[PDB]
Amino acid sequence: AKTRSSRAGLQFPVGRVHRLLRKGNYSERVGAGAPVYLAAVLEYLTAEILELAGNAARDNKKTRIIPRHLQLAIRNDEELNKLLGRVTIAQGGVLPNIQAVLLPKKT
Amino acid sequence: KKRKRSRKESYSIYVYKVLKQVHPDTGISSKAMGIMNSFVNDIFERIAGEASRLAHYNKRSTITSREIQTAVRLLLPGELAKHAVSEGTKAVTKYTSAK
Amino acid sequence: KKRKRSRKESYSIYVYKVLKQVHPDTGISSKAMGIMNSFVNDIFERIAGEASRLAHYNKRSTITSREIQTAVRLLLPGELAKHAVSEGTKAVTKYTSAK
Amino acid sequence: KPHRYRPGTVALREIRRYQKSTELLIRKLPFQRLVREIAQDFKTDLRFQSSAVMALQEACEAYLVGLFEDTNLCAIHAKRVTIMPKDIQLARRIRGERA
Amino acid sequence: KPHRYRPGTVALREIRRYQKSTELLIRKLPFQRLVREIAQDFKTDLRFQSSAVMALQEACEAYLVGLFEDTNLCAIHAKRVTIMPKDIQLARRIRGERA
Amino acid sequence: RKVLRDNIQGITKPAIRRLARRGGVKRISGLIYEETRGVLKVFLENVIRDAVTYTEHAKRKTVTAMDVVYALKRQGRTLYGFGG
Amino acid sequence: RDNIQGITKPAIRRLARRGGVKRISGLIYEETRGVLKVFLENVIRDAVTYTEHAKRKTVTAMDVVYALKRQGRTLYGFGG
DNA sequence: GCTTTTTTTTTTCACAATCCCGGTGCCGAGGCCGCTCAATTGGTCGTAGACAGCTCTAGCACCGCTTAAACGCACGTACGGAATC
Ligand SMILES: [Ca+2]
Ligand SMILES: [Ca+2]
Ligand SMILES: [Ca+2]
Ligand SMILES: [K+]
Repeated sequence: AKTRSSRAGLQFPVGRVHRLLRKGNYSERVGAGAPVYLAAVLEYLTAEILELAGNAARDNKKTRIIPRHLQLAIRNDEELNKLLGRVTIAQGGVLPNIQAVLLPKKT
Repeated sequence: KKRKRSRKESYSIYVYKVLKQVHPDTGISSKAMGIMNSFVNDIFERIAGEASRLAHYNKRSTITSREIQTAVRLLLPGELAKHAVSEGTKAVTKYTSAK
Repeated sequence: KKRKRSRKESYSIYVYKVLKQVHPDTGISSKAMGIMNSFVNDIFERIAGEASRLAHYNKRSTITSREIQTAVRLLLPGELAKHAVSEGTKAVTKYTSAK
Repeated sequence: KPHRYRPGTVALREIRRYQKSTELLIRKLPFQRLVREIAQDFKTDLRFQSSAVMALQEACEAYLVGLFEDTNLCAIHAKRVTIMPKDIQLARRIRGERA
Repeated sequence: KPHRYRPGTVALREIRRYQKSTELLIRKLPFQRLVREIAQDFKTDLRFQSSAVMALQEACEAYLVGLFEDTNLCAIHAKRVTIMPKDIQLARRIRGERA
Repeated sequence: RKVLRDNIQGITKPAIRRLARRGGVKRISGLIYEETRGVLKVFLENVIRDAVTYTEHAKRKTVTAMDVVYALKRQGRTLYGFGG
Repeated sequence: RDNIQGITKPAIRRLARRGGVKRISGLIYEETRGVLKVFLENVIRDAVTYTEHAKRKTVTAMDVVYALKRQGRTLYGFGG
């Protein structure tokens, strides 16, 4: 008896996902590929963010990822940003950005 | 001892597992993990919803991996979409042949 | 012999029926009818979805007229909400009272 | 004589500080009271899970912070450095918030 | 008898004229060609229902008229009567159609 | 228990000035501060009304963080890091 | 194929009339053109994506309408 | 071309804030563990929807009219934007 995840080469719970699908009133019937595909995409997107967040944590000389790190990862990355366009990260802050005309004259 | 707290599910372990695959020596705060949990739940509902509508727009009773895919193409930006479509496809192709 | 158009539903007969109530002498262009039809479908799907989330959020299997109402206070602005609820209530009260 | 930074030079310091940090910038209790003050107006004798008051604050500060961003762009659009209520109203008009 | 309206006076007439009417303001074929041209880049040897090109035009033009409305306000916010690229970019920056 | 005070004033000038700092604002009209409060007020009304409705529908007398979250997502102002 | 220029100055002016616009810089007609292009790309892509998922070669009104809705620009009067 | 005044740009420090380290202490990440309930296996049964076959619809191509609309130039007015206060 083995996990559908390990059968698909994944970390995310193929089984959990399949159940959430059935139980979420998206459709009457749910193909056996669906949760395998969906779980994998969720894993890919989680991983992408965790690479970046992680880097922005290393950058801060901090061993643990915190919301700021997530925010910096996401906001600094054209695509992640779009995807999370109307999303508000709690305790994330904003990217350092002072409009040009508000600085004094540089030399 | 009194009553033990009722089960609340989470993606936390699966986020951790992933985390260690990417940045082994990197860990993660309670609040951070809560954000990851929102994010996964978010994109579930997004993709599931789009797939629901795809199926229903085509008079289909079934959300198959086809629905999940087209959905992902509709919902993800370029480079993110591709890699998604790969890793999903990979992982079905593996699942299929491991029966 | 030709008999091939699909059979696609519409709310047009009821748009017309309700039309003959409010203004019995005036009619309606085809394009206007189809705006109306999109209109109903829009709001159906808006109300329903919220009511579907209300349920699912409150761990229930049943969309009831309680969910329709809650959705309606959520989805319509002040005075429309009021009359919509008011008309909703009335209609249900009258239907329990008939059979 | 005594030191004295030119008008703007601390303001920029403040900007750098606050963009660099994540801490909530409204005082937590006054916010709390205000929430309850507004709560009443809909339903009397209500409780709030802290986490709910905090989720409201995170959400508020965020909204306001973005509005200032859009506002500053409206000021700068009118060849100003100084944000005004007419700047805010434009942001909000264009945003779709009010008519 | 050399009669000339001063600059801006027919512009106003036009504004009045076209706000009053509903007909589409882009010539149809050129539009059609543009749709088809853009279509190719996604999937070759496509066809279109005529009604799908009309839905696309109705949408585009409506998009544009609206964007202009917001652009015009952004002009006026900078004490101008004449709309300029930068006004459109602000309109879209605030709307969130781009960074 | 007790009906509440006039608190909207507790959204002080300092705080409003700090928030507009986070937003990259350098110079601030005098009139900004009261205008903000009105905006802030309308925001909280709009969210809380929706939250309280989710409360009221669940027949609970205590607004939950999820009520807020569901409302906020309804308002198009999706919030991560508090559930769902 | 450079049909974008089919979106003439006149047609662009007209649209902006209806937007209550009075005077128009010369640089706008191109700026408009780009914007209009980006809009169509985003709508058409999605539309065709619906087309390819129903395994058809002919884009339908519905395809458009379903895309427009995803894009938040819901459209009444073409089979909503 | 001169000549003085402002005016601009550069030089010299003095100060104040910010940054960065090591040190100290606290608490929450991290992981172990034991138990539960939710995934998995291994059955059957029904129908969703893939597939082939056909109809005929509406999409496509081309032609030639008659305009209305685009275009391209001539001319100037009112508007944008710099400068000054
Ligand atoms: Ca790595
Ligand atoms: Ca059948
Ligand atoms: Ca002037
Ligand atoms: K056909």
